[PDB]
Amino acid sequence: GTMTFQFRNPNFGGNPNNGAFLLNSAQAQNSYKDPS
Amino acid sequence: GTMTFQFRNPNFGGNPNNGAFLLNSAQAQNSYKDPS
Amino acid sequence: GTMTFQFRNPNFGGNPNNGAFLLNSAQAQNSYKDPS
Amino acid sequence: GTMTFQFRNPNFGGNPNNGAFLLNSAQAQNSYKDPS
Amino acid sequence: GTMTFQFRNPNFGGNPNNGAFLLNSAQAQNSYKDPS
Amino acid sequence: GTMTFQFRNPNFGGNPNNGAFLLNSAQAQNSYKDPS
Amino acid sequence: ARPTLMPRAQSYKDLTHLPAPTGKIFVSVYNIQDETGQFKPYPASNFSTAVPQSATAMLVTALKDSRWFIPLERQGLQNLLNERKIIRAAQENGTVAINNRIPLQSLTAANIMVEGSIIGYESNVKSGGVGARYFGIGADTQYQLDQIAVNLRVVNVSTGEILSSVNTSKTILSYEVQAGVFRFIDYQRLLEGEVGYTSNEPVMLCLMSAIETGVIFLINDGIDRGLWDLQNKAERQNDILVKYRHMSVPPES
Amino acid sequence: ARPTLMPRAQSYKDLTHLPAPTGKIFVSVYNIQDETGQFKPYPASNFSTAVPQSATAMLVTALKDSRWFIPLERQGLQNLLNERKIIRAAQENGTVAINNRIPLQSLTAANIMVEGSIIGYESNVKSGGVGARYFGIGADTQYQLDQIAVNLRVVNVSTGEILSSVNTSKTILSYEVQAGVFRFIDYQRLLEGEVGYTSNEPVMLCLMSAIETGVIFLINDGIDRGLWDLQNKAERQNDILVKYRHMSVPPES
Amino acid sequence: ARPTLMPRAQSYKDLTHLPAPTGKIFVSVYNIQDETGQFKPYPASNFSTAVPQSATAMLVTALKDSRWFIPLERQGLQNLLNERKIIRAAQENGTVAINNRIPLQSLTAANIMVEGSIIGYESNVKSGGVGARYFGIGADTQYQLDQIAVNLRVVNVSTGEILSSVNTSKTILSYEVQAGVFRFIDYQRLLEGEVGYTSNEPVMLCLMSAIETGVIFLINDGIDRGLWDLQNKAERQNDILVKYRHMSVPPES
Amino acid sequence: ARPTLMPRAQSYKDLTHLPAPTGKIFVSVYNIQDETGQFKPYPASNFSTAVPQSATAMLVTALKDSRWFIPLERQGLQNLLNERKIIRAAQENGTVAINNRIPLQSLTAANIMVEGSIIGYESNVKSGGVGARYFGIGADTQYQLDQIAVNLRVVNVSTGEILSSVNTSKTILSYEVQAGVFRFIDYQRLLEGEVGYTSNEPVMLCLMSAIETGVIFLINDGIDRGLWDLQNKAERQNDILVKYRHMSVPPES
Amino acid sequence: ARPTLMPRAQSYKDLTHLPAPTGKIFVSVYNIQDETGQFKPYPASNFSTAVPQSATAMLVTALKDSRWFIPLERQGLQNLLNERKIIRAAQENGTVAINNRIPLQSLTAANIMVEGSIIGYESNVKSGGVGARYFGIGADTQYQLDQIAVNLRVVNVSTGEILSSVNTSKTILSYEVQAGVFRFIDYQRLLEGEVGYTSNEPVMLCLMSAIETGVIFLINDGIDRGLWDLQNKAERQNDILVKYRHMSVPPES
Amino acid sequence: ARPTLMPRAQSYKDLTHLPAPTGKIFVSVYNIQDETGQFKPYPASNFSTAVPQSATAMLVTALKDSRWFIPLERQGLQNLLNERKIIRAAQENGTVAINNRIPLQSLTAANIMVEGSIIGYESNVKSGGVGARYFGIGADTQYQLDQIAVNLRVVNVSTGEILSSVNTSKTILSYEVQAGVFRFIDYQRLLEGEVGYTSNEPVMLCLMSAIETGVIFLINDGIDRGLWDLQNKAERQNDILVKYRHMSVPPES
Amino acid sequence: ARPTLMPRAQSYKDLTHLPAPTGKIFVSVYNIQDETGQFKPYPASNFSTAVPQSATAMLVTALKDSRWFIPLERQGLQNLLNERKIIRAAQENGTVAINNRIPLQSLTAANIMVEGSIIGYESNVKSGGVGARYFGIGADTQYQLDQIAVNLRVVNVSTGEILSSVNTSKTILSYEVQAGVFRFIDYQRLLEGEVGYTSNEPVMLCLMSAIETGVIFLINDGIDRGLWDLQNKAERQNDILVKYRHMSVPPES
Amino acid sequence: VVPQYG
Repeated sequence: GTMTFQFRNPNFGGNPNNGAFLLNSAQAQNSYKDPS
Repeated sequence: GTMTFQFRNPNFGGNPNNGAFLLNSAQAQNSYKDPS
Repeated sequence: GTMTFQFRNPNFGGNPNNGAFLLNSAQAQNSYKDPS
Repeated sequence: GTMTFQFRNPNFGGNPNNGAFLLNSAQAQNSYKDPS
Repeated sequence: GTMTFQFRNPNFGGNPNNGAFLLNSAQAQNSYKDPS
Repeated sequence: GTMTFQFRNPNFGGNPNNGAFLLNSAQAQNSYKDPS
Repeated sequence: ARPTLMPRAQSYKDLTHLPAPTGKIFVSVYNIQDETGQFKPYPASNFSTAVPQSATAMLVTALKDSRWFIPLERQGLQNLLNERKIIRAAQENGTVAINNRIPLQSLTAANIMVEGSIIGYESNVKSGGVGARYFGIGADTQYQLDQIAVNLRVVNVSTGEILSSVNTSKTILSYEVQAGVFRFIDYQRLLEGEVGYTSNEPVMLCLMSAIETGVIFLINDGIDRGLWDLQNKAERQNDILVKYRHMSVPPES
Repeated sequence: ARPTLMPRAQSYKDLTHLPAPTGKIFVSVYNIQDETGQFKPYPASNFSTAVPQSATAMLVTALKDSRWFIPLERQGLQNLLNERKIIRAAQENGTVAINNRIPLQSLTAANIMVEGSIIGYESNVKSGGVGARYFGIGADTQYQLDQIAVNLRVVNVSTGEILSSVNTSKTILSYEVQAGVFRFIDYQRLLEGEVGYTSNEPVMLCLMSAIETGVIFLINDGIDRGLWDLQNKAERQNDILVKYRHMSVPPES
Repeated sequence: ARPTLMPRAQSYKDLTHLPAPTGKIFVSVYNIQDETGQFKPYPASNFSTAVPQSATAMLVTALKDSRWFIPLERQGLQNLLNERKIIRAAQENGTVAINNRIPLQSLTAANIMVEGSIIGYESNVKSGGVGARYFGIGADTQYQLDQIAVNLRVVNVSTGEILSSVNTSKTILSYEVQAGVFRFIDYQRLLEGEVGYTSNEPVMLCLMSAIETGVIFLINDGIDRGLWDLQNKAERQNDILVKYRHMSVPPES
Repeated sequence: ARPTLMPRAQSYKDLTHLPAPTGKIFVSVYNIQDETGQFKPYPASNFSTAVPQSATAMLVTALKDSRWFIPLERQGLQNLLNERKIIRAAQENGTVAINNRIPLQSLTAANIMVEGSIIGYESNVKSGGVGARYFGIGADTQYQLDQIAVNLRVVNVSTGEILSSVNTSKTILSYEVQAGVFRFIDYQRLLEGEVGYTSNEPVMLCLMSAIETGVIFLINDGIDRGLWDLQNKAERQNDILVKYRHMSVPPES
Repeated sequence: ARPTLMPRAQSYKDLTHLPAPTGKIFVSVYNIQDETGQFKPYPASNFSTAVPQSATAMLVTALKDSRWFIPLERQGLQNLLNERKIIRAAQENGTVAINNRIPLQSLTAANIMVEGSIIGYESNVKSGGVGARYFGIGADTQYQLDQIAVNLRVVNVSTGEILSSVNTSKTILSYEVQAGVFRFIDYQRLLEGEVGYTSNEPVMLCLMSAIETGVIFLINDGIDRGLWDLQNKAERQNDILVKYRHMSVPPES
Repeated sequence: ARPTLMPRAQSYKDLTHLPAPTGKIFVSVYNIQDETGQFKPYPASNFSTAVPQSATAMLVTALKDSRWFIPLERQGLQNLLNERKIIRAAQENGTVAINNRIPLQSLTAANIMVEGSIIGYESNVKSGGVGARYFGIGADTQYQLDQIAVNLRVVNVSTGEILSSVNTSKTILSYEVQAGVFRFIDYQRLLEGEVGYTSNEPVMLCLMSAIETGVIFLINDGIDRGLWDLQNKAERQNDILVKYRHMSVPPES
Repeated sequence: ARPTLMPRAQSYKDLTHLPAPTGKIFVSVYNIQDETGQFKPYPASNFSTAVPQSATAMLVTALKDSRWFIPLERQGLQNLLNERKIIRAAQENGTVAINNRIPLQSLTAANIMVEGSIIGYESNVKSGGVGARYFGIGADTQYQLDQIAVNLRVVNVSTGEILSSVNTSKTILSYEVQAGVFRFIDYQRLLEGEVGYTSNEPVMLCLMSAIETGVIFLINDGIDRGLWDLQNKAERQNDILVKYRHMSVPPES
Repeated sequence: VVPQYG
């Protein structure tokens, strides 16, 4: 049919429901410890 | 089609669902400790 | 009827509701401990 | 009426709302302890 | 009017919203302790 | 107008949203301690 | 897949082997309306009818295979009269082609005309289902059955009386069988599977078999009331006829 | 992509190599209505029909490639009569152009006229699917099949009787194959992939192959009942004809 | 942007360089209806058709550029007859202006009239997509292809028979390419980016190229069956003609 | 704001400075229909068309400013004939006012009549967007482009043939630029800002510039095929004409 | 509030002080249709048009205040002819009242008739907004501007040609200013406030000022092309006329 | 509550005390259409108009109370002609009752006929609101104002010209005042209250006062242009007239 | 419950005891249209009107009980003329039954005819509510009032002028009273109760009382302007008349 | 055939 472009990120114009999945999948991936 | 401008922030006129993602992405980014 | 292809993942173009089930089913499956 | 086949699992093409019930009913059922 | 049969359980074909009430009402009812 | 009978309980055919209120109002009411 | 003939029920094999008459009866079928008034529910469109609007072309086929009737096309009568006007206006001039040089005869008209309707459609007459799950693994079934009813009546075209009228019914069965697995096999692994299958009887096909049944009730009743004769009185006791004569007492509820 | 001819099924290669008759039959196809009454469900529009409204122009093509019929345009008859009125009103005056100076002959009219309908459309007759997932990695399939049915009947234009009538069917198959990965590879990294593919058989194309099958059932039946002759009696045993003569017994359910 | 000519496919460059005939053929195109019956799904309006209603004005253009036909306007015939009535009523009086003092000749009328329809439109015949994400960074593609089909048939206006009829098809390709980044770069900072792009083939443009293909199938078939002659028999083996003569065998599925 | 003239594209400045003919051509424009069939999607109303229904009054303006044509009002012909009936019925009596005492001449009628349609409208042909955010601060862009196409053909009113026909296209560009800040500046304070801007090209204005382009393609083609003459043969090589003569080869895709 | 006159823009004060002609021109305005085709989006009703359907009664007012035209009512012509039939049927008898004893004269008919349409309406041509919040306290603005366009053309009723045609445009500005406070003042107290204000320009009022501009473009063009004369040649250089003569070059984009 | 007269604005008390003319003017009001095209938004029905369809019966009342006009019923003219046909057909026979024995006179017909429309309705021209809350206790206001506009023009029925035309406007004010308390008074007790009030001006009543204003602008303009005379020249300086003569300059924006 | 007479307001007890005239007035009531244009909002159906369509049969009842008028049925005039045609066609023959042997007299026709409309309906003119809750226990009220308005005008059937016209109004009051308890009585027990009550005034009943008020304003005005006489001049000072004569000054807002 | 005039 018709393909419309949409941002998958609620920071840009996007569906606000997958913001909670986006931040949880990034904080389950970071290995950076606190520099001290 | 037609591009309508909308604020992405529920502080202004915007979709109220991404407020919880907006504050969680900012509090996961601040490095400011308590001044004492 | 008509079969439309859709991604089952909200990282791609997909329904954002099953993101919370996708990350919970993966973190209940990983056996990788912290390397130290 | 008309019976349409649908997967009851959001891993496949299904309603994403019962993913949280599916994982909670399985983690309330497992008896497997950590091998060590 | 017309009575349609529907399963009240999201394990079968049913409304996925009452899965969380179904598991919470069963885990508030079990008396079985851990065998050891 | 027209009065239709509906069960107020999601155990029977009813709206699944008030299941969480039904169990919380019953567990805030029970006085039964553990027999030992 | 590849196309084939439309599949038939037991009624078409029952209708084809009817005993032979002395002669065939010319019959006109004008219109069989969808008098159910029922449309399809959600998630179908609001405009789609529950019963197909083609019950006229189903009866004319069923009368034709019966080896008792010679149907005459009256549904496309407005197109048939327009083709003969193209001939007849050219017949007066010398501008006829090599075909149609001979003068055409008039329209053959019938002695009877069977007409009728689809008298109501009722969805979800009975429903049910059995589901059961032990630890992680289980299965469930469902079923819904609908109901259709077709009226057919034979009109004498000379006087206008109604000679015989019958109502035949049919139950459209739909079911669904499903089984699923969601279980924790050995620590921090998740086995999971699901196998399902549904089946809807086509209401296009149950309407065809409800009309084919109603023709045998019309033909067998005519032998009883003396409307028309069989080719032999000894074949009154035909084993297809006595099947549809001991069904003339209706079921009770 | 680039355009090409409309793709054909096995029935068109089956229809083209029919044995030769002695002569062709003039035939008029006026209108084949969408008598299914079925519209498309959600998420399609409420107004879009499930079967295309172009079954008239599909039969006239299928009769033309059969090398048995010479169709005459009666669907655009109102436009064809308007073009001849522009000629004939100019023919009386001396204001004819260099073309059309010769007097036109009358309209060629037919000996038969085949008409019919699409007798019902049923969606989701059968459905199913098998899915299975081990730890992180799995796949699933689905299928849905719809059903269509087309009536065609040959009318003698002289008398008005119906010479032969057949019902052909076709199953529209739609399926979907998908596989996905969501797994934690080595600590705090997330590997993830998804590959899927669907396929819907076009109901525009299954309607064309259900009509092309129904013409061979009409042509082969005419050789049986003596409606028209082949060019040789020895080609009665043609291997295309005996394929569609041993299909004359319908399937059972 | 600035306007320009409508862009063309390979078929228009294929149609323009056809070999020359001996003379052109007058042709009337009355109406090409949208016989698909298909409307656009959600999120489009419920009333918007899937295929544009302008297939009549697309064929008349395609016949005109072919250097084989001289089309005559019959779509605006009701407006063309009204303009000539304004002349002819003034011609009887002496109140004619300086223009139109000379008596007008009658309407030029045609020897053939091509008509046809858009025989069905099917959306989402094939769909698919491949997505993959490693730690934070990944990409995905998708595609959907629709299908359109156009019937065209040439009618002899003298007799009324149909000389030739062809069905051409075209696949409307739509795809989408997207890539996104969501990753924690060095402690308590969040790098994030997203780049995407889609592309829909215009069904307005695929309908024009499916009609332009169908004219070359009509012209090349007329040279085969002797409907009309080329200017030279040596240009029977033209390299544009043999491209569309070895496509006359249809694809199989 | 205050009203002004309708803004024009480069095509109107291109159309106005066309070289002078020997004489002007009377032309009638009856109706240009919205043959796109496309309506606006959500969140607009279900009834609002995507293309405005005023393409008739846009061409008559574009023909008038071209200094080549004298258009005659045929869209309000039913109102123009009613005003002359009020004069002519009063002219027989002595009850004429001080105006209209002189007898009116008949309606001026044209030698050509250009007509056509809007051949399809396609939304979201191309779409895309680039977004990027570092810590708290970022920006994103988007764009969507639609497409419109207009047919125009010149009909000789004497015979009825179509002299020339062209198809012009135009791309309606819509974009959006946005930037936002959401960041924790020094402890327990929240700085936050957002600045955005969109822009939609008006399809009312792109339709006007697609028609103004199509008139120059009609006028320049008439000088090529000898339909009408310029005032000087030396101005065949005009720099506006050679711009629209080297665009006669269409773009490829 | 209390009612008053309809408020006017600068164009009505510009239109009223036009220089005097030698005589006024009788003019009929039959119908100005809403040829935009655009309806209002959500949350308005699906049936409400974006532009009001009263552009006919707006032009007749604007022509009347111009001190150049004497309009004649043709919109209520069917009611005006019915009132004169009540007089004229009573005039034959002696049953006339004390009024209307004198014989009425015929209808005054016009020399020109201006007609036209609203050529498209485009919503959200430009949009934007700036928002900013420090700790607890901030504000934001927005704006959206729509666009309207009106065609008007003057038709000579004697011949039928179109003397002059203009297109005027107008931008409908809508904005919104808001400010809000949500802050914790001294421990466990919550100060909170919000002040906002919006403003929509009425499209009823911008349509009236786009028509009033188009009349001055019609009147000033008639003095240029010699359609009608001013009362003095020295007032050709009027400061209202040279304002609308140096706007005759259109804006570019 | 108990019913009463319809409440009136200041304009009706302004209209009633107009100075006396020499004689009254017969006037016919046929139809005043709702030319706004605007319907009510959500949550009202999609079919309910924003302006009531009874502007015809509002003007005839307003002309009647003005002590200047004698209106004649032309809206129920089809019912009035049917009642006189019942009399007149009985008058020929001797079957008249005791009433209507005398012969009826013909219909009184008018010298002028005022007609017009409601020229557009615009909702939410201005909106705003101020809210503020300290600890637990606060309040807020809102307002929205709509706008309506009514055209009225007086037509001379003898010739057909339009003598005078005015546009009157009116702003429909709607507001809302609310205050609420939600506060913890002394430990583990919750005091809570809420008091609110809204008010919508009825658009039924603002339409009546916009028409009553437009009649005084019509009557006062007739004294200026000499259409009709007052009973005394000394009452030209009436204090009601000079109120509506110093409003003849329109407001600016 | 059991049925009874329709309940009446104070206006019907006010209307019944009017002083006696000298004679009654024949009156025809043809049609009173629902000129409000307002439909019911959500959750009612989109098609249900806000005001009932039976205002015609309400006035004829109200005129009948007034002891001043003798109404003649013109709403069922098409059925009344059909019954007399059945008599009159049988009267010519000798086939009359025992009833209707005598020749019928002609239709009684009226001297006046009152007609009018429902001039607008406005919902939610005023709204409000007061709620308050202390610890666990509280209550709240609400109210909404709508407004209706009815026009009635008396037409002289001889000439056609309008003798008198009045507008009556009525406010439809709807309210709601509710109280609820949700409180923890002694440890781990939950007392809870709720008692509520609403009341909507029927707009069917407020329309009847707004028409009954408008008849007394019509009757009392006729005694003032000398349209008809009372039976005694001493009963000019009747206490029902002076109640509706001191209401002739309208309320102000 | 169909006639060609050119």
